Amino acid sequence: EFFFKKDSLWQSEDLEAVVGEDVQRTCILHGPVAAQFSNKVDEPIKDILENIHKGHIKSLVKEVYNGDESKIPVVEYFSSVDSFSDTAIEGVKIERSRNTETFTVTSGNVDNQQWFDLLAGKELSWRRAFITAARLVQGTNFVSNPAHSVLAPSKDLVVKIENGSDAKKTVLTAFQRVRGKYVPAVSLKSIGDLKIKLELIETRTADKSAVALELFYNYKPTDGFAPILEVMEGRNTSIKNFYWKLWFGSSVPVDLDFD
Amino acid sequence: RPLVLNHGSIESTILIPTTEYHFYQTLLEGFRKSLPQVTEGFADDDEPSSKAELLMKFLGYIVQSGVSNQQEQLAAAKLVLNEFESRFLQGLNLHSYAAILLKSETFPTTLLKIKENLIKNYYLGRALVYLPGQRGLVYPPSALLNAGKSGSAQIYAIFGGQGNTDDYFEELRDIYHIYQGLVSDFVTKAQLKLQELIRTTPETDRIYTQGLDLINWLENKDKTPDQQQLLSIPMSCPLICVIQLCHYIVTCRILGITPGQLRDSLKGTTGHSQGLVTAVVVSSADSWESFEKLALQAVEFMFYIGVRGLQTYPNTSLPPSIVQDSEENAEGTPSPMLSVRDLSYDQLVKFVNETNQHLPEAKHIDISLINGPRNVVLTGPPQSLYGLNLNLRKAKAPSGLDQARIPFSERKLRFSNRFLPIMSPFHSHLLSPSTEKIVADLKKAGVEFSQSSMKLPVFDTYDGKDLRSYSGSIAARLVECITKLRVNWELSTEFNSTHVLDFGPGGASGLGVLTHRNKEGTGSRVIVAGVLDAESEDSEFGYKQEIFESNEKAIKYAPNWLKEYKPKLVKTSAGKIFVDTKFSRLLGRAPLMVPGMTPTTVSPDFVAATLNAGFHTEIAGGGYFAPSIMKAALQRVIDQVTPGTGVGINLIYVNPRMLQWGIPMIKELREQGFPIQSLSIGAGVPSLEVATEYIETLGLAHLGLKPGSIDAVNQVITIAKAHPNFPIVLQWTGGRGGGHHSFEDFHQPILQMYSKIRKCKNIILIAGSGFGSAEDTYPYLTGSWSHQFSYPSMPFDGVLFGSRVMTAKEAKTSPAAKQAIADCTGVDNSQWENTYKKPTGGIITVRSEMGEPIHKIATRGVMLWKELDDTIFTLPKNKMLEAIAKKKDYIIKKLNA
Ligand SMILES: Cc1cc2nc3c(=O)[nH]c(=O)nc-3n(C[C@H](O)[C@H](O)[C@H](O)COP(=O)(O)O)c2cc1C
Repeated sequence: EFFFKKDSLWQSEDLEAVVGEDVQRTCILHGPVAAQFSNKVDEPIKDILENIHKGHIKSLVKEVYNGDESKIPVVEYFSSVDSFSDTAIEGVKIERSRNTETFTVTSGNVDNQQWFDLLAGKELSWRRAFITAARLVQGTNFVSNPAHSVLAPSKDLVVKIENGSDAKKTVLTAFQRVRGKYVPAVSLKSIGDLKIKLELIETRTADKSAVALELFYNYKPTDGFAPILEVMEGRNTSIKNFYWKLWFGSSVPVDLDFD
Repeated sequence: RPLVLNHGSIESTILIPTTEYHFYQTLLEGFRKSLPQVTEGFADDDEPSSKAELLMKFLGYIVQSGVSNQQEQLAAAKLVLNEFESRFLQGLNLHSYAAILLKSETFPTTLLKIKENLIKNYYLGRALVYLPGQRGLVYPPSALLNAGKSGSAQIYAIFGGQGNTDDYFEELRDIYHIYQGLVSDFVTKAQLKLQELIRTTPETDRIYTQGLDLINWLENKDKTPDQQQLLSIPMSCPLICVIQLCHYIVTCRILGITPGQLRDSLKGTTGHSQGLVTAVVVSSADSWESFEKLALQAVEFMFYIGVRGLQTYPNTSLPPSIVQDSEENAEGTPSPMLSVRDLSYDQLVKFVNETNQHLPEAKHIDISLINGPRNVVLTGPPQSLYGLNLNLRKAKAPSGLDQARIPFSERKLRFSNRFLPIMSPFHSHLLSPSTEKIVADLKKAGVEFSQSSMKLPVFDTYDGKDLRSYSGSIAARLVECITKLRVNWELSTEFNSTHVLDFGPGGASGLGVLTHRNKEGTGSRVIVAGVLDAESEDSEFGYKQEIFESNEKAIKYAPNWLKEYKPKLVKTSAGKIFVDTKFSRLLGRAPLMVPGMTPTTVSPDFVAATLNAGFHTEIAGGGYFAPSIMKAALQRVIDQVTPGTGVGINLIYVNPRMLQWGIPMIKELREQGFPIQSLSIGAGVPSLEVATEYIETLGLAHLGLKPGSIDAVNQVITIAKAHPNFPIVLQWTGGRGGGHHSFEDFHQPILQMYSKIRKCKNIILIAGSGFGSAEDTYPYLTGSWSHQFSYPSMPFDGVLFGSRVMTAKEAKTSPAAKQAIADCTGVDNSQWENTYKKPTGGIITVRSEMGEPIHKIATRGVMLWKELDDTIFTLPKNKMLEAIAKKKDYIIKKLNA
């Protein structure tokens, strides 16, 4: 019984190995239901499974959308969206004054999951795909999302969204307090299209002028499980350009062609 | 000036009287000794445990222990009443404030403390103040009844019958104790309706031995007859009807409305057998005097049914070897009503017929009322109902039959039958002689209901028709529906209801929780309307605190499963239609995936082919034997797939050797950063402690689980309820369709566990077991698969394709084996259990390496595998070797060919 029933599944894969390439001596696992249609053999996997998917879509259109495609709830990208319907966050001073949204978090700890809902809300733009993303793709590498760290609600923090309920011209800007004064810590905007620019700014530098660490990202709405990808082709110089002007002056040019 | 009324550890309760405090100082000096001493944490029942329970039993002191004049008793009572109605409860009324007071961790009060100290003493203060109750609209806007009056919250009333509880009188004792000021105008006039008009002047009377002093029994539990005189029909039929009408008088008096003002806020209002009489007086009441003139008619109605129903079938005593036998074989006392539950109707129609044939025509057993598809009661003579109780005893499974590791071989059924606590054969031929005696007796008095002064409908129990559009005497129809006609409860309650009110005499055991599974997932919250019991964490039935609510947004609804989990469509802004499903929201792809199959999803060239197609899959860990080769195979998916996509990992639980490396390798890959997004545990659910090392330590996005049995599905829920924020994906695969079994039917356990699964709102439910086309699995996405079992829509969150994927182009199965799958013919979802006898189009089951009924295509190798299992491989140590030695020449010809 050891020699008979052991490692007997791979002969279906290559049956050049079996004696005379007989298929009747192999062991192919198959459930009894779902075998009465399979006459189409050596079919691509994008056609075996999309035709089940397109066959469901065609059956839902005539059923719950009355045979009309114009009643589908058109979205920008497709992923999970969580419910935080009532705006009752604990410590905040939300005001909306003619496309400027100041969100001075007052005291304690707010719900962070509710905080990022306010931080990018009521649309499906690049901003909601950035602040509420659960993953960042570092070139086939799922890491934690940076917006849950650079925009984590600390005490006395303040963000200012310019026209986030208007268009693609949204400029989110988080301010924080050093030496009693509000300085522009974090900035965030959409340069070009399908490209996001996140720049973290430090004000205490060598020559006492603020320098910004420009980090760029991709944004594909065709994936919703991970819609944000950091571009990495040139960010190691972008950090070295940042730390040059911060350690040394902005007077001396950034020199990387050393020996 | 302030005033303290402390007790032990709570000093905070401060009322503000006037400056004339000589009266208040001599008030509380008796109150300071009136309450018992501190039970080290307020554990006594006569002792106040909250800040409000001190103020209310102080009010209960100054009303019940009245020593001064009435001018200062009345003034001090409404001073405590106003400081309580403006500081503790504001806006919301008493039991809604007592709802949140009971579930208070910082003050551990219980139910008998909160009803005796708080609820009872409040309505004593509401009794000496506002004595008739004709003014002073301080009553809050009950938002459930307001929404039912105008809105999409239609309310239906339900009235119980008989046999819900054996001690029904302790409900009437309880409502007369707490609400003594409310239900006393009716109970003193129902007692003087019975004993003064119709018990002193019937034709003859030896059936009321102890009299019917009702008021004397409620305040003195030593004058109450004990439990068998009370269950007797002459003083159980009027007394159950008093209990239901007292629950309707109390509910109309907490809200301060008339019975005709609660009437327009609902519709429907049917009853079971005994409560259909209560269903007419509710639907035809108009005012507080149109009610009482009509509520006493329903008492005089049920007096004649109880009296004449005993004179045509009197109670009898059974042999005590019959009674002691049934009481020790897990039933009750043999009574004329026996309730068979969880047995299908076409099986107990022949279990009755195989007992009725050995019996005379008079001693027949009739199916008297059908409460549901698996819930009927039977009715005959009690010695004859003990007849089929012995027949049912030989077709019942014991507690350890184990048709869960054994397939459907034994024909032992898992049901339960028990005798109801009813002392008369209702809805049978045994009581139908007492009909023309009653109709000619209701015609002697004015106990004919009007049939046109009822404004709500009343659904008949026999055929479900409305009683407003019924020609004939409606009182003569009501005795037909109790004495002889079968209660057909399913089509008597085939209405569309958002909430259902049960003023039953059972409370937490009445018609609400009894017929609860009849309308489980169609969005009808049943509200028991007689008991408070604010502990309600599960959401299958409400309580009396949900009749009234101040705000509209605290109305708890019921889970309409079709409405919540309906598949929808979404279109991106590039022209890509998805199917909006709870599983498809998790992946951002289509709701259909491919599991971790051992010979065919082991190749990285195929796993990457079905990931580029836009579908989820998982590379199986069964075909890998060391973490270095598996990590090099996981990487080989990531090269030939576009960046941003993830993989899944299927690890098998029944070898710890694969979990020796597999669980660490995922942890070393995730913290270094790798697109592994999922982990399914095949062939067994891990225990709760070892599961949280997979959720917390590994960086997975969602955990897959494949429960096979019905305890594993319960075991998944204890992992899901341990942390509700992680997407635990439940992959349900039955016996059919798979490469292995779950040993049971496919859609029998999820027909019972769909309600438990959907309460966990992080469990994603995925159907398996052999799907292969769009029309094959479309009843499973929409929920129209359970329609053929008289069940509601139970829709799935996506499905998964196993053996249908094996003949793909990129699948690494060989082309001679691909056509061997196509020439194999399939069976339907029903006749899959004939695999261990015959080839079902070319598929049998054999034992596994460790021993599992693994499905295979019936080729010549598997027919040899099957033959050696049933001739050699399932033999002992000693006997195997000579069966080898006998057929050694025969086996070798089979192995070589
Ligand atoms: C060839 C084959 C191999 C399988 N291997 C595994 C496995 O390794 N682990 C597991 O949990 N299920 C395995 N399964 C079962 C699948 O997960 C799934 O339950 C089954 O394929 C349902 O098939 P159906 O879609 O044809 O109904 C396998 C099924 C087949 C057909």
